[PDB]
Amino acid sequence: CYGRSMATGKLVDIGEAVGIVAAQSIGEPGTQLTGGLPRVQELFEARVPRNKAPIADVAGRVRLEESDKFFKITIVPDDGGEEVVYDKLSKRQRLRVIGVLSDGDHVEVGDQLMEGAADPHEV
Amino acid sequence: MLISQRPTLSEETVAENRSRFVIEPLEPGFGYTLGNSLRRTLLSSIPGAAVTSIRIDGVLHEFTTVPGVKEDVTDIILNLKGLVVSSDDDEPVTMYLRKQGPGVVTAGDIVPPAGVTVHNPDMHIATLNDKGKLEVELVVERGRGYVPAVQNKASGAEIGRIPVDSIYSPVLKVTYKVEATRVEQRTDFDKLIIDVETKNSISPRDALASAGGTLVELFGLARELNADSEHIE
Amino acid sequence: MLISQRPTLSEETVAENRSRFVIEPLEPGFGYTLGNSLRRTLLSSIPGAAVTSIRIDGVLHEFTTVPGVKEDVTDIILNLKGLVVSSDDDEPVTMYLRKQGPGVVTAGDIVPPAGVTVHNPDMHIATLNDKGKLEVELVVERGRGYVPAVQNKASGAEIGRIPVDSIYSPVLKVTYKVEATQRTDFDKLIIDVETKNSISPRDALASAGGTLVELFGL
Amino acid sequence: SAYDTPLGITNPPIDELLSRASSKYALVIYAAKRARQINDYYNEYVGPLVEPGLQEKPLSIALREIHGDLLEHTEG
Amino acid sequence: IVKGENIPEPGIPESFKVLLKELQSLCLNVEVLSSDGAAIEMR
Amino acid sequence: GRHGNKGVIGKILPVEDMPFLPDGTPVDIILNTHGVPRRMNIGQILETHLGWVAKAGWNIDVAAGVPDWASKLPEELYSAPADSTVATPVFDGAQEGELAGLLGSTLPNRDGEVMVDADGKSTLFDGRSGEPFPYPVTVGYMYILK
Amino acid sequence: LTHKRRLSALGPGGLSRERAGLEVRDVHPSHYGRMCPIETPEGPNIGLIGSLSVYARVNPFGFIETPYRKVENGVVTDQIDYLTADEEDRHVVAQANSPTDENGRFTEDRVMVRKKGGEVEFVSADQVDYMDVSPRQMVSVATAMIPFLEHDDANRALMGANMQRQAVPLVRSEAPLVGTGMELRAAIDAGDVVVADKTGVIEEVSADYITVMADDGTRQSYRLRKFARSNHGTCANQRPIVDAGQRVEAGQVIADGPCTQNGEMALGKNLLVAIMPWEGHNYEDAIILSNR
Amino acid sequence: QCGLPKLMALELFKPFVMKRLVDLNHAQNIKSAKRMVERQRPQVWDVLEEVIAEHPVLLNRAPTLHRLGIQAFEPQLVEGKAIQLHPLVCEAFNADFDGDQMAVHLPLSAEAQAEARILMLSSNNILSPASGKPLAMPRLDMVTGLYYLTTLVEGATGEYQAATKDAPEQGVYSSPAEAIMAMDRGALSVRAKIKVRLTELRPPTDLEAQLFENGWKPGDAWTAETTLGRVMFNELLPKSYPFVNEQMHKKVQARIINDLAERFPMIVVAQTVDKLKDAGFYWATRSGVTVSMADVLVPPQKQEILERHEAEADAIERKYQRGALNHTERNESLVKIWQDATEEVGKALEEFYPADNPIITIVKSGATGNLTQTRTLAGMKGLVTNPKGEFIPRPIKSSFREGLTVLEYFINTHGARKGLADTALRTADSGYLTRRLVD
Amino acid sequence: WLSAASFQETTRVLTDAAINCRSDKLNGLKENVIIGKLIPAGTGISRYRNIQVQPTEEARAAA
Ligand SMILES: [Mg+2]
Repeated sequence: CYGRSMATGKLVDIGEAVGIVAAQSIGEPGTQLTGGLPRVQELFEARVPRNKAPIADVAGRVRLEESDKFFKITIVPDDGGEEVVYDKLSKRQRLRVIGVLSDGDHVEVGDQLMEGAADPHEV
Repeated sequence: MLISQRPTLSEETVAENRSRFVIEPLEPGFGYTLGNSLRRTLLSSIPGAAVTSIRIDGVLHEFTTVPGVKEDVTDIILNLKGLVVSSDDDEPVTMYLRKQGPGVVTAGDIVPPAGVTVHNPDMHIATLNDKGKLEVELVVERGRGYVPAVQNKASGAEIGRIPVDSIYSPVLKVTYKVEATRVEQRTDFDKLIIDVETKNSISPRDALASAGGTLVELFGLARELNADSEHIE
Repeated sequence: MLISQRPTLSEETVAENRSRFVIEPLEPGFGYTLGNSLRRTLLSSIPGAAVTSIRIDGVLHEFTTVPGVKEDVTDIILNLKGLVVSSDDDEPVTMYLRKQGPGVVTAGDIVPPAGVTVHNPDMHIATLNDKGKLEVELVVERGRGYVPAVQNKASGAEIGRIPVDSIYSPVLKVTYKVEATQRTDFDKLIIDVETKNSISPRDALASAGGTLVELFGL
Repeated sequence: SAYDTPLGITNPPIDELLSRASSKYALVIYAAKRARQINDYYNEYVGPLVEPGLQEKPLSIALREIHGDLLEHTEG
Repeated sequence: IVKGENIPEPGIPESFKVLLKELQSLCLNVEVLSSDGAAIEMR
Repeated sequence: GRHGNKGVIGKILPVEDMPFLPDGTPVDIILNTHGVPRRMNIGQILETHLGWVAKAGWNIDVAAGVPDWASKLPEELYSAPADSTVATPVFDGAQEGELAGLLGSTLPNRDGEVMVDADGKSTLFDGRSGEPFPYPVTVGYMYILK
Repeated sequence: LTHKRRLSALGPGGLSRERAGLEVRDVHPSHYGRMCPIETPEGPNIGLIGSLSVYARVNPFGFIETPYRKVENGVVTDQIDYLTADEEDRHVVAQANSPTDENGRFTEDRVMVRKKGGEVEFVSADQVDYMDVSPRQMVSVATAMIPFLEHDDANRALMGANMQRQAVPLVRSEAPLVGTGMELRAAIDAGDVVVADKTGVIEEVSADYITVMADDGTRQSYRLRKFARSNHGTCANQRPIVDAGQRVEAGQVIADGPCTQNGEMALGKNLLVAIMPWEGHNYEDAIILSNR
Repeated sequence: QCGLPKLMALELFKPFVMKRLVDLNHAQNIKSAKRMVERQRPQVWDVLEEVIAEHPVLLNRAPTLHRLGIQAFEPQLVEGKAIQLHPLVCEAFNADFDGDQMAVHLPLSAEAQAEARILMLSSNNILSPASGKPLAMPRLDMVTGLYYLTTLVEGATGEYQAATKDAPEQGVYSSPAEAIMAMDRGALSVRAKIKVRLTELRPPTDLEAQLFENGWKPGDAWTAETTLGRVMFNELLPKSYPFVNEQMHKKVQARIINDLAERFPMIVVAQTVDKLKDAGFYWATRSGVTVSMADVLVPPQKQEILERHEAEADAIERKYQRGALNHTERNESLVKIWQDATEEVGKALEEFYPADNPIITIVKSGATGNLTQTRTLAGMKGLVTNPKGEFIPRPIKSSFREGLTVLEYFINTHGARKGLADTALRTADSGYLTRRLVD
Repeated sequence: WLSAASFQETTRVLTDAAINCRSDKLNGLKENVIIGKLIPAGTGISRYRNIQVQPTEEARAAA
């Protein structure tokens, strides 16, 4: 399951402690990380993202609406079941890209609705 | 004045052609000082006979080719550059190689004039296609070092005259390195490793002593000035 | 195409301390390897002619001053480094220097024993005033190269002796150059040898060759 | 294979040693115990199954022994 | 090393013995148990 | 040096085998070329050139007139003897134009030959093999602290 | 000399090294001519420690002032007025080097100026009030000692200043072949050099002491520090640069200090340098030396 | 191997030698042995070399980031008080010779020495155990040394022609040993285009099938066209390896050494790289790479380009001076005007530099440096950031070649310091992350 | 529990451990480091450290 040892170039040996090696392989370049160590730390610590971005709750076409200062996204499920609404999306975050999401685009169960960092707990 | 202890000269034999030589210990920094002069004395200074110019029958204004042989003009010249024969003439002598019919020519088919002796008969020269003949003249003059092909005057009047790069000296490759001894009786002393690949004319030991003498007497020009100051033996 | 006109080494003169030397002819691609082979040996193995230790009555070590002398003992040792001496040797021999009253001390004021000489008496050692008195003996040994001061804990010396770094190098500055001999080109190199006046460029190049000749063997 | 000639610690080559044991870790205990075994003899008791070098260190010996397949081992 | 014998097997680090003592001084009862026989004494 | 360039002494060679100028004058320090370009300390190369200027002296540039570069302008600086010391206050120092003009100047070692060109380079001879180094190398005098 | 003149934000009555953020470490526009921006520690003291600038001067109330030359109607006077940071935000500071005209006045059509932003601007000679006393007002003493400073990135310059104060006195103490202004005045103001306070002539010169007979009829003598051990173990040895007969003037330099030669700071030696890479010996910042 | 200061070695091994010189009768009892080592009587040195032989030691440099920060070597007694570190392990240790120090540790028990020789030995750890890429691979000097070796120069000395009419080809050599005799004389250039017969090297794949295909060239002779250096380069690779015949960038060197690890034992790669080192240095010095105010070139188009955007700036600034322009837009516009010009000067600069210049060769070969770096040296350093983190619309028009100005310099440090402060807290946080990953 | 204590929030950890009356099996490698045991990884794993070595009877013959 682990696969080849990057050092030997062959199947990993049975003694190898790959956790420590993973820890070091990840942290060593951290000095070169200038969207950086804060984002990395954000991921490994599983905190809710800096600017939360919503993910599709279900599959269906998307109805886009622009309020004043906000965005409204509604997913009409292919069920077709209960419509699913995403209430106030600050226009500062814009939207994710396929190009940029537009009214009528289809969406699968996991897709990211807006540029940002999806809450890992939510996914 | 000077006494020091102690240098010695030993040799590891890699092949009948090749030998490695090492001198231990030197006094720092004498490795760099002499070693580069030795690579030169063996390479450029040793008397030996080599081919100078050649002309083939049937090649005059043609660029490269020889009907009846798979080897072309260029391939045969460098094929011939490897010919090793010690000549006693001191003046250019023309040997002759003439052969016909299907067959493979070798350095044994060439008839040396009296005083020139070919040291590598098995040497391959050309492959003769079915029903073919080859005629070649070879100019062999003594010399030293490596003298690139000379067009002087230049090749000039002679039509079909091909000057060739002449490897005059027996030793075709040499290199040196420097390492340090010792166990701290002598700490960081220099050890010189010299790598000599030789042609069958002379052995490595012969080419070393030849360099030794040509270099020793060479420096006699300076020692004759006084002889007062000296060193250890 | 053997060209044998045996190498010719002819001397020259430029100044009294240095003289050019020329050797012709030589096979192509030589003078460099042959020139540097002499320069390397000249800048190192020419024997001397150097001062090992020194003793000054008043001072027990290098780091004090002397009454009335302008230079501290360490800045005086530095000056005495520039001494260019020469000795028939063998075995160590002590020189002597004593000067009183104002003036300026120089190498001329050094009284050498029988069999040694000081070749730049013009050299400034220390400047003394009415109270200044300098009594110092110097030990000249013979050798070659650069030998760092031998500490008297390693030697058998007592607390008084000041060991000093010793430079035995008759030769001062050395260079060379070559000029080929067009086809048929040979090589002729000229070497420029300068000495400190402890020996002539002739005698040193003789030393180098003599030292360089004995080394090549087979 | 021509790798030229290994000097000192690099002889014998790991690769030729790793064919004599399951992993690099096994190779360590393999040679390691044999070395403690040799040193005892100079005062288990057996070996130097190979011809000792002049001053050769027991660990260096045990590695040569392993290279020549002069000993077998059983993993735990 | 001075007798050229084999290097012996290691013992317990003194710092660890100290840690147990420092935890005891906090009213933390720290026992080192074997597979059994239960409590081992550091001494 | 004063520019932030630092390093340990990795080796010290017999004065016999060192890059040495045509005079037979050995160089004291050999600094690696690679550390220089990426560190933005290039001032250390300037003072390496000026260092050679100040050590060897120089002349104008006159007559007939004063050249275009000196016009902005070195004053009484037209000539300095060998070994004279220079001062380039930080934010008004010597300027690139003025360096080149000075870089050619002045012989001799002793003999009338010149040891450095208008590029601040010279042909060094390897004191090891005795043969020259194939390309012209930058030489000069740098101020380095212990 | 830089240890005095150091100003640090740590200590009792000030913030701790750990708590203070990078806003205090950044250089402010008002540091100009007061606190040298190019000089601070590389460690995690960066920006908390700095050295007072060359012409900077402290106010009786504790605010740093910088010298300026006031300009009126496109003409820079000889009036030199020391202004605090508050009164500098009040006016327009002309650039130190702007072309000078005959008896002096604005030559260049327009003037380089600093605003109260501080935000730089280009306006004609019309609106200026004060001008800079000279370049390197912003620079500190050690910084002002880097030849060709303007060509080196602030990163390597900082390292360069720090390492000058890291050098050690040599026995010989040779002065820099290519220098800057400060070497002269930084050595005398350091106090490690022997200066004469009255014009006169030298009665005696010994390694131990130097006496001068003033024109005043008074007699001054100076005992020389000899092989004195310094705080960190360097050598404070001094040497006389004068001879018995010599005439001398007030404020002149009688004897050299540990790092000085003939009155100017000598922190090192002038060496013949070759910038070629050499046989993998000087590599990765390593250096090779002549056994000389 | 590693250079170990003999004084340091003596103390490290003290109990070992104390035994040895009691075994040999140098000292009668252990007490005498101890004094013999302390006073450093000359007999001990020969003894030290005995005990230290094939007895490994661990070398560490702090901070230790990956396990490669500790490696075992074979100690060699060295004069002086410094430590001689192989130049190919700098990468792993991140070792600067600016005065870094390193710790030495002496493994004692048989198991510890085994772990050193087998697990941690220098030559068995080559590839990074993260990306698998090679680490000990040549770098810096060794790049430019080989890059120069393998490069091909149009119209160099001895260039094969090939001859026509009255002359044969003229660019051909009996053997590689001949092209050397030609190179030592002024005839041949190492970077020349000549073709040669090679008995002892191995041709490529395609040219292998067409020439032999029986078949192979174990002792056989064959001819290809390459630079003399490219020949000597391939003499460094294993005899079994095919003939590459390229000029070696760093990446090209990475390709090959990556390939040696897949197809060959480690010992082979260990020795191959050792040979790349020796060659790369010899030719890095013969490379003729230096730096000079002269070798720093500036594009002449910089002036016009500079004043070209000066108008666009003062005009867009003229549009803001008119009052219509949005202040944030005018400043923002100055960013785009100047940011763009910085590329043109980069484009213009790159276009100016002859390909053999020493400054560009360093960056081209991948040894060290950037173009962004060589853009600030000559041309323009470009826009810089205020401490607030924004972009100061005032560009630095000068480059560090012409020198910056009082205000140009004061502005640069504004940002340049904030970066050097970051580098401080980037190791403090990165290490705090690594400690959590590890746990 | 001693692995957690050495990591962070030592006081919080020790207090919860003493109340839960926690027993640490000393399986992990950090625990074995603290007490000086052989970490259960690499050469310290059972299969490797229990290796038994003897020369082949064929080898002993050649002596
Ligand atoms: Mg460092």
